[PDB]
Amino acid sequence: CFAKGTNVLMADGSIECIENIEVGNKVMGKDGRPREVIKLPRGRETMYSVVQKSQHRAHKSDSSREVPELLKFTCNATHELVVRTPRSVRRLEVITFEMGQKKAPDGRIVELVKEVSKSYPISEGPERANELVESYRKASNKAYFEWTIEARDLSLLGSHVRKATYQTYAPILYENDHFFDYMQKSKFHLTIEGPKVLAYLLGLWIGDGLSDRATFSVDSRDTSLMERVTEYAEKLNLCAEYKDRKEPQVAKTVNLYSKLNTENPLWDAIVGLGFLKDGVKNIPSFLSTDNIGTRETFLAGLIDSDGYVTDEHGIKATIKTIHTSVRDGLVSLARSLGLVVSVNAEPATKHKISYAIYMSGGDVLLNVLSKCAGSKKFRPAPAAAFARECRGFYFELQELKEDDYYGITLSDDSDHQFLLANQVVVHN
Amino acid sequence: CFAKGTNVLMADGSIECIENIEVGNKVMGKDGRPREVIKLPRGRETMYSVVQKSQHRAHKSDSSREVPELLKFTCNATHELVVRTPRSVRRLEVITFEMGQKKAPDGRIVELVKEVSKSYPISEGPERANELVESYRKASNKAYFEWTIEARDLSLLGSHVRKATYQTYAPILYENDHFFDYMQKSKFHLTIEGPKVLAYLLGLWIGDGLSDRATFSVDSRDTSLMERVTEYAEKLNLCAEYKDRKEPQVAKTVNLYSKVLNTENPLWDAIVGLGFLKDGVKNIPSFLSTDNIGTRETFLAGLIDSDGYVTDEHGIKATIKTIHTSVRDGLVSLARSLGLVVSVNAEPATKHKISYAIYMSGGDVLLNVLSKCAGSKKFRPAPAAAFARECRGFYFELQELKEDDYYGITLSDDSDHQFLLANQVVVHN
Repeated sequence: CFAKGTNVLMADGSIECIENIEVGNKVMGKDGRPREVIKLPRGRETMYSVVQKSQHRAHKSDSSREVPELLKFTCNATHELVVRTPRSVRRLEVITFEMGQKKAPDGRIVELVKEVSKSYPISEGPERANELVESYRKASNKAYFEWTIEARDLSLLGSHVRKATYQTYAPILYENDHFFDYMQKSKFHLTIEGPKVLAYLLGLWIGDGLSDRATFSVDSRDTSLMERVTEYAEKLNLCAEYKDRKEPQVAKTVNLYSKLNTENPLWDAIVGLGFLKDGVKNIPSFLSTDNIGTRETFLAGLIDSDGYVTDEHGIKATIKTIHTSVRDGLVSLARSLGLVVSVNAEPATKHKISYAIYMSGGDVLLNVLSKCAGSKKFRPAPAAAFARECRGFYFELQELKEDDYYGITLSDDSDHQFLLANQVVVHN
Repeated sequence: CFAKGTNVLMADGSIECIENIEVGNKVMGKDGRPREVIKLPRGRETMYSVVQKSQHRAHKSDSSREVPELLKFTCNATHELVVRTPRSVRRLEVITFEMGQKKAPDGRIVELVKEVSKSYPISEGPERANELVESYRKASNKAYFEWTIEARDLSLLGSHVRKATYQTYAPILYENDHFFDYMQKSKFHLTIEGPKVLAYLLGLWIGDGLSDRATFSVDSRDTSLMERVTEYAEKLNLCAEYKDRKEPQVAKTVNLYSKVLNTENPLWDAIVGLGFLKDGVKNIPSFLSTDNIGTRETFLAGLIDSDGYVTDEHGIKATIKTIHTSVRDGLVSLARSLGLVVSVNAEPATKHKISYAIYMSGGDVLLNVLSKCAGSKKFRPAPAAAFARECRGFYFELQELKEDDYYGITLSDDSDHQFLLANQVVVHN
C-alpha cells in the first residue's frame, strides 16, 4: 500500500524500506511493541503522496538547505489513512460534525465525518435545540472522531471537515540502551553515574562547544549552569577547567579533562557516538530510540547552551543552528519524545543560512526543561502523570497514479497499525 | 488598597478611579456579578508597583507609538496579591511544590508555596519513591495552587517558586447591550441576525476600510468569503459592489451601498455613531469590551477575515496586524475581555515606520471566534462541547516604592473579597 523506498520503523528501532521487509518480520506499533508481518501484498494502483501542510515552504530542489519536513509518504489509492477530526457543535440551526456516509462517483457508499445541520422554527421554542447539543455532547467520551478513509475517498469530504481532518505521528516509546552499552564499552558498572549525565554534557557540546576538543562555552547567560557542569563532569570523573571568556562577555571556555580533551572519554564519546560528523556537529539517530530520560537530558543540555525558552502562548523552546545535521537530528529526537516541532530557515562569522527550531508539548516539554540548570531555562516538572500522545498534522494529498506498491499485512489478532520511519501512524 | 488613579471595573462595566468609589457602589467580581463596597480604607504606606514581565511599558505623558504594558497596578506594602503557582513533583530524592510556612523579618509566619525534597534508603524498592509521587499526583484535581501573599512577603519566596508564581486576569462575563440598543434605537433595521452581521461588517472595515466611506478589501481568491460579505451586506439591507483590485491583485474592493456610501446607510452611520471612526481616525470603542460576547466574537472574526492569519503550528493562534495605535489598544482589551491570551509585537513597514502584530490564543475561547469566520484559512470548527472562559495568568515584576497615600475598598463580610481592576487583573480588597 506504500511506494517503493518508503522507510518503515522496525520493532527494534531500525529503519527498513517497505520492499525489503519479509514475512515473519516485526514492525513498530504505536505502543512501542511489535507487530508481526504475515503477508506482503503487491500490485499496481494509482498512487497518492501525502505531504504535511506547511506555511513557509520551498523544498523540492536538492540545492541543499531546503528543510526536508519528514512527514510525508506515498501510498496507493485504496490505502486507508488513519485520521482524526474534532467533534464540533455550533449554536444552542445547530450544526455538528458526525459520522455519516456519501455515495462515491463510482457507486460505493463511504462512511465519513460530515458537517450536519438541523433547523426548526424559532417559534417552536429552544427545547429541541438544547436536546440536540446536549445529546451531541453525551454522544461521546472523546473530543474527536478517530477513523480511516482510503486515499481515493478524501476528496469526498466537505471543505470544513476536510480542513479539520489530520493524521498523526506517535512518540517512540520503545527504548534501547545503546548509550548505556557504549558506556560499558569503556569500563563500567561499578559506582553510580550514568547516561543522562554524559548525555547532558554531550548536549552542552552540540549547543556551543568546540568541534575539535571536549571543550565548550558557558560564562553566564544562566550562571547556575557552571555549578552543574562541574558536578556533572565530576560524576563522570572528568574535570572542568574554566578560562577567560569565549564570546563578547557572554560565553566561556570549560575543558573537561580526565581526572586532555583529546585522548579523553568525552571526545571519544563525541566522535565515537556520532555527535561529530563530517567536521560538523550532529545529533545521532540512535538517540531517537534510546532511553527516554537520556533523550530528555541530552535536550536539557542543548537547551542550556544555545536555547531560548518562552512562556507567552504556551511553553516553547528554540534552538538555532546552521548545521543541517543538527537540525534534522533535533527534529527526530524531539518528535520521538512526543514534542511538536517546526523549523524555519531565516537570516543569519559571516555565513548564509540559519535554522530556527521551535519545540512545544506542554508537560512533555516541561519534563525536559525541568532537567535544565540554566536560570531562564528551567521550568518546574509537570503537576501530575502524563501520557506522551500522538500529535496531529494537517496535510495535502496529491494524485499521482501509475506505479507498483508494496504492503505488509500484520496479524488479525492485532491492531493493524504501525509506524513509518517518520513516526506517522499508518494502517496495513 | 492601591495608589491614587487606579482604575477599577465597576459592576456595570464602567470605570472609576479608586479614590472616587463610595460606600454602596458595586465593583465587578470575576464571575461577572457585582461586589458591594462596605468600607473605604485610607492611609499612608510604602507602595509597591506590579507590572507584567514584557519587553513593553510605553506611555507616561507622551506618545502612543510604543506598545505599553497594561497589566499593572500600584498597591501598598501589605496588600495581598492573588497569585497562582503550578503544582509539581520531580524525579520518579524527590522535589515538590507544597503549601508551607515561613517566618518574616518581623514576627509574622506566612503560609506560602515551597519547593521540598524527599530522599533516603537503598534497595527498599519502588515503595516510597514512586509513592511520594503518585500520591502527589492524586493530591489534587487542580494542577496549581491558588493563594495570596502580601506584596512585602513576596521576596520570602524561593527562586523556583517565585519565578513560577503569577497573577491573573479574568474575562469580562458581564454583558451590556449598547450595540443592540444602538441598532434598535437607530436607522432602519430588524435584527435576529442583525448585530451579528453588523459587528462582522464593522470588523472587516476596521481591518482594511477606507476612512471616509463604507468601502473595504476582501480576498479575491476567496469565494465563500465573498459570498459571506454579499449575504451579510444583504441582511443589513446593503448592496455590495466588488471591484477588481483593492490591493495589487490579491484583494477586491467592496463598496457597501444602501439597497432599493456615507449617508443613508447602516454601516457608515454605525461607524460614526458607535465611535469606530473617532474624528478621522479608526478606533475600537471601549463599550465593546463589556458588550454582548457573541458580538465581540463576530467583530473579531471580521478583523481576522480582513487583515489576519491563523496558525495551528504549536496551538491554534490568530494574528491581527494594524498600523493604528488606537485599534491596537482597543484590540488588546477586547481580546482579553473574552479570556484570550494576548501579546503585541511592534514590526516594520509612502511607508509606515511601524506596524503592530497582535497575537491571540486560548483554545476553545479562540475557536469560538474562528468558527464565526468565513475565510478559507481562518475558519476552525466551533468547540466540541461547552467550555469555560477561565482566568489567564501573567508573570510579573514587583518593585518597592515610595511611601504615599493608599485608597482601598472593602467588600461584603464573607464573599470572595475579590474584584476586577479596569485592566481585568484579579485583586483582593
